Amino acid sequence: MKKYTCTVCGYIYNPEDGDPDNGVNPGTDFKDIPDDWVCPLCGAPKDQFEEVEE
Ligand SMILES: [Fe+3]
Repeated sequence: MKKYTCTVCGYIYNPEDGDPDNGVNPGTDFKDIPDDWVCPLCGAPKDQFEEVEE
């Protein structure tokens, strides 16, 4: 699965790690994250992330 990075702060969403603290289980693909999720570190919306990977 692709990693994604927050373009506001550089946080990396890693799908193996997820963001469980905010309801995104480890193992969740970025496209499957609910679209009201925000970056755990700076609060930016999901739509300010972009792929690292492909
Ligand atoms: Fe961020």
